[PDB]
Amino acid sequence: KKKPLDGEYFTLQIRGRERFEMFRELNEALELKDAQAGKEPG
Amino acid sequence: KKKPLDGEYFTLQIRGRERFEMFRELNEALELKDAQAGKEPG
Amino acid sequence: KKKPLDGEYFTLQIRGRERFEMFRELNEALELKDAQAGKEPG
Amino acid sequence: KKKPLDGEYFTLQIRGRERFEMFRELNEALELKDAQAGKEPG
Repeated sequence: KKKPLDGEYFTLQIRGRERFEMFRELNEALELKDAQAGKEPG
Repeated sequence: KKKPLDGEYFTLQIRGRERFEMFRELNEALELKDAQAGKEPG
Repeated sequence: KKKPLDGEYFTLQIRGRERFEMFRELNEALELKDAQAGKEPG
Repeated sequence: KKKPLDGEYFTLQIRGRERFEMFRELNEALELKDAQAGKEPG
């Protein structure tokens, strides 16, 4: 949990509530793979 | 240009710069179709 | 409508019906912008 | 690995090679979360 200084952070306005939940999902999806991507080679 | 009170607006933090540009594109893409979607039936 | 030889075409299997409709939308969204992107400068 | 009869499968044509790799990524991303989604509650 050290250094939240990973990639520069940004913000984006998303109109619509249903659309928001959709983007949030794809966002967490990529973040999920990125978590297993930094997984040292077994 | 009257009433910016369309769908409720929201905000989302997106880590990574390359990823940001990507999401912005899909966002403008949907907004683009939405613009021609509200096009009265010729 | 000449030369369908634009970018090489590909195919992707998408599990789930609700998910399919979602991807199709983003696909048409980009294709929509691409149509106005090749719009000569007024 | 029993019953590949999960959600009905579909197919989508994606023009452009760079765009294809992009969609494939989001596809695997959702499939990745779906894998941990069916994870029994610890």
